[PDB]
Amino acid sequence: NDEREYLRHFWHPVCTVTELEKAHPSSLGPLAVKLLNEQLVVAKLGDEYVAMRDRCAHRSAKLSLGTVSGNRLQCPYHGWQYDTHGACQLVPACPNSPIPNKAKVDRFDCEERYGLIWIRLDSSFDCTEIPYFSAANDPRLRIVIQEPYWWDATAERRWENFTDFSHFAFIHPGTLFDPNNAEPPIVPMDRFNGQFRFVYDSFSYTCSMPFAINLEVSKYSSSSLHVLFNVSCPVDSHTTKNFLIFAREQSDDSDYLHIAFNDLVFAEDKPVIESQWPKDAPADEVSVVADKVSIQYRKWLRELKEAHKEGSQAFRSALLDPVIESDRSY
Amino acid sequence: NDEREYLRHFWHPVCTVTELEKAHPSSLGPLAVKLLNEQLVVAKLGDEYVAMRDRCAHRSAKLSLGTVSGNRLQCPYHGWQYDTHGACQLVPACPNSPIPNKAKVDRFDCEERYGLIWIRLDSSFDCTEIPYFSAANDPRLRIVIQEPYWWDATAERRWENFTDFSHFAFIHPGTLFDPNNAEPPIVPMDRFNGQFRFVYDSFSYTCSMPFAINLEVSKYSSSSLHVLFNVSCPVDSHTTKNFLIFAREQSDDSDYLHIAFNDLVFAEDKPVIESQWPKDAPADEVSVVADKVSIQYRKWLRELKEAHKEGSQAFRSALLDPVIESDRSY
Amino acid sequence: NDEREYLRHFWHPVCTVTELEKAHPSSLGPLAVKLLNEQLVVAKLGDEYVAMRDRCAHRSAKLSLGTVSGNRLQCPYHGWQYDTHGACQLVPACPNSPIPNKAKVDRFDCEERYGLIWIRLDSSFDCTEIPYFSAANDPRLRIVIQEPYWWDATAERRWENFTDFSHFAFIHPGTLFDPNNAEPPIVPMDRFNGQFRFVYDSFSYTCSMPFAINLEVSKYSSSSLHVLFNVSCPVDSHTTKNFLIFAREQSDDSDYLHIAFNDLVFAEDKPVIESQWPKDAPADEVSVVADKVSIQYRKWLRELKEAHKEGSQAFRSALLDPVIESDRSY
Amino acid sequence: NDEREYLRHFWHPVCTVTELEKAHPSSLGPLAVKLLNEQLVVAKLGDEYVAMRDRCAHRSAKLSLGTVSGNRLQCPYHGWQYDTHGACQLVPACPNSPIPNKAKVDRFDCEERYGLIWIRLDSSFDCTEIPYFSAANDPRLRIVIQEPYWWDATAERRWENFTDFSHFAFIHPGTLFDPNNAEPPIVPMDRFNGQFRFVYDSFSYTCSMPFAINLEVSKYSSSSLHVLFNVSCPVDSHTTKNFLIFAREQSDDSDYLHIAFNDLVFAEDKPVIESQWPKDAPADEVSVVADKVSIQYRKWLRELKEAHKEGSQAFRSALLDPVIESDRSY
Amino acid sequence: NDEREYLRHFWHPVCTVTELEKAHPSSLGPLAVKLLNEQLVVAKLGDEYVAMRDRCAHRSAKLSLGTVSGNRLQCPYHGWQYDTHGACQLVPACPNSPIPNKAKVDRFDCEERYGLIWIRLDSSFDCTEIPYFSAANDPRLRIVIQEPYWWDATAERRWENFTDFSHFAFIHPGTLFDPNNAEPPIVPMDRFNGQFRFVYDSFSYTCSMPFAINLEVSKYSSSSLHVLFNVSCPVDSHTTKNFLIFAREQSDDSDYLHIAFNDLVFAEDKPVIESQWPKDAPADEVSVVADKVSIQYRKWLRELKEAHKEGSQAFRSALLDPVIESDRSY
Amino acid sequence: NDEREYLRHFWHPVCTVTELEKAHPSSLGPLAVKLLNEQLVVAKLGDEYVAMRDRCAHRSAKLSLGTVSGNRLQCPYHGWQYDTHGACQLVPACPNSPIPNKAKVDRFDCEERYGLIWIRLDSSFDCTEIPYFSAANDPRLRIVIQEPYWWDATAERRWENFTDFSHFAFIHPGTLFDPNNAEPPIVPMDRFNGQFRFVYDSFSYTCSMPFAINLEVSKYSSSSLHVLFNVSCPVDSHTTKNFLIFAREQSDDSDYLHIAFNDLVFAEDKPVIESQWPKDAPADEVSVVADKVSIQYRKWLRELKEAHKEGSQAFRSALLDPVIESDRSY
Ligand code: FES
Ligand code: FES
Ligand code: FES
Ligand code: FES
Ligand code: FES
Ligand code: FES
Ligand SMILES: [Fe+3]
Ligand SMILES: [Fe+3]
Ligand SMILES: [Fe+3]
Ligand SMILES: [Fe+3]
Ligand SMILES: [Fe+3]
Ligand SMILES: [Fe+3]
Repeated sequence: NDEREYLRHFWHPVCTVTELEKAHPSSLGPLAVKLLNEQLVVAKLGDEYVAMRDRCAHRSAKLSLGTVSGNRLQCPYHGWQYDTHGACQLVPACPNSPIPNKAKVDRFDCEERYGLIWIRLDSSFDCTEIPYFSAANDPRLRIVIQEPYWWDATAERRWENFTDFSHFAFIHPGTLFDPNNAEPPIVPMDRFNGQFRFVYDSFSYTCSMPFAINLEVSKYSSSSLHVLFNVSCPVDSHTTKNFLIFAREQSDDSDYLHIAFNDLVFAEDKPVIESQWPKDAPADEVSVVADKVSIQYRKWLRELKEAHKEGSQAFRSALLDPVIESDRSY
Repeated sequence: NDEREYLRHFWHPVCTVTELEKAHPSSLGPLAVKLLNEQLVVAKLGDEYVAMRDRCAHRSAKLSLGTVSGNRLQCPYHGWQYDTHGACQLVPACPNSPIPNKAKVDRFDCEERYGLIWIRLDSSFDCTEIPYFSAANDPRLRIVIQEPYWWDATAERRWENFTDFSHFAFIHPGTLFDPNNAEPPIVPMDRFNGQFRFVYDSFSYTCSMPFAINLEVSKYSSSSLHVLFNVSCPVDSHTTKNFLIFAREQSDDSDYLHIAFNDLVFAEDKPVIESQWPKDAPADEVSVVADKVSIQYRKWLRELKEAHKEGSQAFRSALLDPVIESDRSY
Repeated sequence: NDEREYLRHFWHPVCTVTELEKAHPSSLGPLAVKLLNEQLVVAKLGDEYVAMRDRCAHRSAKLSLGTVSGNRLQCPYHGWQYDTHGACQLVPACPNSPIPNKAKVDRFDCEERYGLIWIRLDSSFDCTEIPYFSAANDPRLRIVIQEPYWWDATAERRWENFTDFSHFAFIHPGTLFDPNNAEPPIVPMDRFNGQFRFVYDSFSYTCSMPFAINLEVSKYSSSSLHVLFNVSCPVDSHTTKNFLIFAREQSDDSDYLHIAFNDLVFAEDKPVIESQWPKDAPADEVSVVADKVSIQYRKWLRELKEAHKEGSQAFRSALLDPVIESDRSY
Repeated sequence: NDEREYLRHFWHPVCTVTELEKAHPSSLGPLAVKLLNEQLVVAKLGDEYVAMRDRCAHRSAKLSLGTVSGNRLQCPYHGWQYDTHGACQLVPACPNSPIPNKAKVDRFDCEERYGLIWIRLDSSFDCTEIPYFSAANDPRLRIVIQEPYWWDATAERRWENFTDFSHFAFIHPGTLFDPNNAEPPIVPMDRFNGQFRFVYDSFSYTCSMPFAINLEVSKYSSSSLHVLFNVSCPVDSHTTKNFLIFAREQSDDSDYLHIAFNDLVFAEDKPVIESQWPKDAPADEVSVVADKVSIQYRKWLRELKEAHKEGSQAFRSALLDPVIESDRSY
Repeated sequence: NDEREYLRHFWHPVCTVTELEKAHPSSLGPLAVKLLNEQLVVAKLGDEYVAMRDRCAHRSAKLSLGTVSGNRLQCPYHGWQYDTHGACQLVPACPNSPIPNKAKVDRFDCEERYGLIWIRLDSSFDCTEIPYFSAANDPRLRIVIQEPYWWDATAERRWENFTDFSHFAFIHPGTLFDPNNAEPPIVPMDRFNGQFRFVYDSFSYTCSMPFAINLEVSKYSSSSLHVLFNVSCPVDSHTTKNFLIFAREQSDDSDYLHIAFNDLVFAEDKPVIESQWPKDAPADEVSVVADKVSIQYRKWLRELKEAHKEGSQAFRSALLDPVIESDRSY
Repeated sequence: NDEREYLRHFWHPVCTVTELEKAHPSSLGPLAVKLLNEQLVVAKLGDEYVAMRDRCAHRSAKLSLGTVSGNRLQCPYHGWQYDTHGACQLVPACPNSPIPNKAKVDRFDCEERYGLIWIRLDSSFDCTEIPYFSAANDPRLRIVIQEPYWWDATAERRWENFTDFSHFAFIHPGTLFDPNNAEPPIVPMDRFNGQFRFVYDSFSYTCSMPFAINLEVSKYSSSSLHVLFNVSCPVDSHTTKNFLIFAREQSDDSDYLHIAFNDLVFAEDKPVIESQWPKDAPADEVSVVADKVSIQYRKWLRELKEAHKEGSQAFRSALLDPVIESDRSY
């Protein structure tokens, strides 16, 4: 718990826009979501996506069992109506009395981007941004947002799985493995603008810390751009709700050709990653040199955790200071 | 936790007589029941309903898997037989040896009333009685005992739901909400003989503390008496087993007209009440003036809990001293 | 928790050889097993059955999801290969670097006997042996290994059920209760070589402490030998995986006549034993003279628990010193 | 198919009044029922129970999915309203046009008696009555109507099972088999008023043809009257919906003592009777002298089948002519 | 069967393009579908959508269990490869022998349009076209293809339900009914170009015979165009697979607002339509004047059925001859 | 239908001996089985396995719900006892009366062989014998009888699947397909003693007509003998109960290595074979030269079916006359 408090300062995806619209016949929510073990409710009130604690101030019913009408989220129990700022603006039982100052629920940063809904629980450091997806607003590329997928594994373990190449021959032998490319090198890794940047051989990674990966592939078999954008919502201490968006230049083929392939890859990873125990990586794990990405990831996470304890300035420097290993200029 | 110790001093219903008779083909029980997280067993031993701890003194098997033999409860494992006082009177393997002095299980005050079985776990204060049901022994009324219904909510939250009128428009708009009588005002509430008494003008409540509600309705659409008796068994920290008995003066219609209607009402309340979290109301809940019944209820429970810590005489005064604010003469 | 640590010094069955061979198409395992709440993996590497902690040293994946490859157990994630001593001998991603000294997993004693796989978690006292089954090596007898049966009950409670005669009239009245022979006397019990030995007149028990029972019956209905070997794996604090092997001299009949009878007896015991609570017998249980076997059993277990605290030679003495009550010579 | 047409002339129970009142929240129905493979709908219109073909004349929707509205059954599709004679009296889409003469559905005899709803599909022979239940109107007796029980067996096979004593030692050895009274003799059987009447010494049968059995027991264990009334609804060619009403003079005990016993007896019979094949008894079945009751039953049924072909007065004579074997006077 | 043969001459939708692409990871099919009780397989071979009988010529395995590679559908059993014309072009067991002339399966007209796959089983009359959807290629309108929905009702009964207004007050009271528009008139109906054309008050219907409905609504509440395109696949004698495509001018709102509404309407219709029995409308159904659309629909279907028996010219005239009742010119 | 009458003249396996012993706790049966749509019962009566029609002569209950008593099969309903010839020898209700002459049920030739129970429904031609299994009574071979496996396919289609090599690349590419030995040629096939005999160079088939296959493999990868014996029970027109027995010379490996492999092979075949439709091969199937085994099999079955219509001597010649085309000397 206290060991995860620094994560409240980042933007995390909690649902797709589609999920929010499908939740109830109004198409406006509400939708219950869970983020860092906090129970939240999401709704569209007018033009705004709003996120509140899923707990009415009156008698603690779940607002996610209520109703969106226009610019209000109405509690299902005694009909208190909450506005976009989390403030109750109608107590139907006392329509002429003034509403208690108490009658407000916590309201959090909530924004749509790339077709996902993002929530930032703590905006006090004012230095984190929604992760970078390189294919957004590139009109050469067709974009597909997959349905979210749930794993009984943590966001850290999911991230390390996605950025590891050592596992292809054993988890993905028929699907991703390459006899003639069967142990890619140790590569230089740069920190720039709160992202890890590193390239392989052609795979170009931009990883917005802590849990998002933007992978641009310049493909060998077709010579056309493919982008994978994967981000894990840390739902609680043992669970992730994971999102994949993918973009492609050659878009004459079926979206489901790629969805089925992505789903096959995830199905091969899933049971092995869910088997890792304890859920959080303990100190006794044994790294080797080929674990560079994982080793550097864990080091930066540890530094961000320390810097959060020191405060806004220290956190901003730990996240945003550049640290360059490569020949590249940014 | 220790919050609930004072509740052990009250009589709580644990099952209907019908449930006890259906439990075992003999119609005498035994039946396993749970009350304030205690595992108990109820059986008809001779002319008496008896409650014991559901745990044999010999090797801890559940007596509820056993059988009533004569006027005794026989354990299923090695056949020890327990009398109405929880004392072992036969050890089949050693029929002539003396029975160990410790060969006994705790028993508890247990009585049938109104077709329910009631248990009081702690009788040491000796000032509580079985709640009041006004329709009992009224020849003019047909009485129907419904099957128990289980909620994932506490008895306090269930009580507050049953006595609140604010929620009709939102939970019961098609079934109970009167669009010409939305808000009855604050009414005076009296404490008398360990009951809350209050009237609307016609709904007359007599609420035997802590969890029983007797509601006499002098109906408007029929000019005839209807009585609802609702009481919650606090099974554990997050569960209630709830009992509804209803009585009616005009009794030539179908029982199932009313049962179906009550069931529909409970089905409307249930998911909202079960969503309330945390399960016990914290101090941060925000009341409005329309919540008088709930406010006064919580106040009295707090007083009973503090008086229990001060001992038998303090508790008896907190429970039984009158506090009148209406002009009714009792 | 610490009350059970002394049980780690004994050999416990964890699966049948059949279960191991059925686990994976290779017939070599791996198979996940759980013993005293430890997650272990069993595999056949060459001619050896091996047992390791089910947790890779690299990134903590379960080895039980991996593959046997010759004399090695290969992790499913990045293919680290472990030898019969639990030491990693191949890191495929770094195939010529020195393997970290840390790259080892805990390896436990593991042996086949009687068609079961046995594990001893702690071999430090070097004085325990796999329990004795008298029918092994006897060409006169046909041996049948039943499928394991799981109970929600501890190994101590299961052992006391199997060696008690008092319960027949109440649990097994149609099946084992002899109405003309309804109370076998208290018999002398010998401790010899870490076994309880006692005889009823014809039932000869050799009970390898703590959880195995070898029962030799010279039957009253055939003049033929029948052996029952029952042993309970203590899977965790509330669960047993139980094994029955039986042997018989007159073997021209169907194995399933006997299997169905054993299963019927176990089904009659099961719900009563599973109801016993709390799972471990508290000090408050009330014994009678007929309970001699379980009284003496509990005494010896407590002696073994005390001696374990005192260290290796106290434990050896408590386990293996003779204590003779009968007129028999050993 | 045509072999069963004569059964349409009798009254058959189709549901309990309780089932009808529970079907729909209004307590008035409608309820879908099936009798001799006809799909019917039952409803309470005013003070009358009505039974119609469950098929609207307009577009063939099921009226059982509709609503009772005063003295009318309203179709769910376009709201045509049917009166107690099955005639449409309102076409909402054409509220002042003349209603087509075709706008009528078949209406069948429907009456409540003993707490069951009875239907007679063909009243043309005007000689059948609702079966006789002797305990009705008797203030000395407490009456209990059990929930209906469904069997995969025909009404004839169920009737022959209920009136056979030969099967007790094999189906009911623990439950009804009297080892000292193991073969009741052949008894004289009288036909009187469309009933078989026969007596065993104390068991007095009055069997209203074809499917109802009234059994009056003067018990050997109390000197008290016990009545069993069993009747089978022939739902289709292989299914029965069966009804048991029982009455007892000594009524201070639990209803559920008796219900559980009846249910245990029925559960013992059920799989054997359901196994009988083909469902209707072929001519090749081999009778013995002990089968007198079922031999005479089969003879009378065949007589009724022959007489139905001959028309109304032959059937009346076959049903109601007396045929006396005993010394009794009627 | 013979009574449905005329339907083989029309184009019927059998799946969405999305369903075909999702069926297997190739994204090319194959997909099993059923049309007029014929088992068919659909695949994308190169650029073409192809439909064949789902039955290999060799040993009658289902081609729908096989694999699409490029321009071939490979049988799962012995790998015979079929081309876009249904001809086997590779017998892997006899790669040098010539392929039997027998080695071909029936191939049917198969075309994508509007995002659905359409099949015409009989092209011999050469005068039927894929039904008309007015919103196709109108760039003012956003188009949404719903997931198909299955009903246990025939295409005729589904069509008549969709074009009836009489049922709103009873099936759709809260969702479509209008007190102040509560019985729309009898309207003129034109036959033109194989479509029924009729308008209401503003609802404009173009119904391509036999099973498609294109409804253009000029809405009262928003003054913007909404188009509903509903077509029923006659899967067999009692089943429809139904498709809804809808288009809207005001497309700033959520697609799921409309999907949820359409799904609610269908859920209200579904149980009533599925209750209609027999599945095909028999002669005894009673029409009233307000049934004009249904009456005229059944008349044209009957004429098409007669004309099919007479041949191509007669069928073409029955389908395509104009029959004008309205003031309109086409 | 009448197509299958000739199959009644052959011996078919109906269950394993293990299945019979497991059916009832006595280990003697009875066990219900179905063969060519006949409902039969098998029991061990004394030293004999007996098959009767599963239908009591008295009131048609299933004898398979009864019990073996001594050397008789006792009906569950009224306890009639049937001897090994199907004759009733005890009528409990009339123990002294003469037993009706018709109190008997049909019995059928029934024998154990190889650990299976075989039944021949029609013994009148008296020229068929139980199929040949070459490994029986060979000391060098360990024999494993697998559990039966059920397919929704006919015995003919299952036989043709088992003897076809064409399908390996497509159904079994990972498990059986040899990429260097795809096509063995047409081989000569001999008819001898009612068996098909044919050899590949090493696979030697002896196929006892109609449904049994004995395959002797002189393996290449081990230089040791492996025998597969597969036989299908034609349960009804669309179902088979299939039996696999396998024998091996090198028998120090795990039985479950082989069982798992066989099960994987059957799992690969099963959905393709079950998809073949219609269930019986019609005349429109297209054979190629590689189908010789299947072509010759169907030819011989057609001859047996025609010879059966001509009578006992014609059938005996069709079945037993030799037809040699190899140069082997028998
Ligand atoms: S709990 Fe939300 S309005 Fe009362
Ligand atoms: S545990 Fe109850 S008698 Fe032994
Ligand atoms: S977790 Fe085992 S090899 Fe990496
Ligand atoms: S189908 Fe009943 S009113 Fe139309
Ligand atoms: S059944 Fe299709 S290739 Fe043989
Ligand atoms: S039916 Fe078998 S003994 Fe009566
Ligand atoms: Fe992966
Ligand atoms: Fe309520
Ligand atoms: Fe036991
Ligand atoms: Fe019976
Ligand atoms: Fe509709
Ligand atoms: Fe195969």
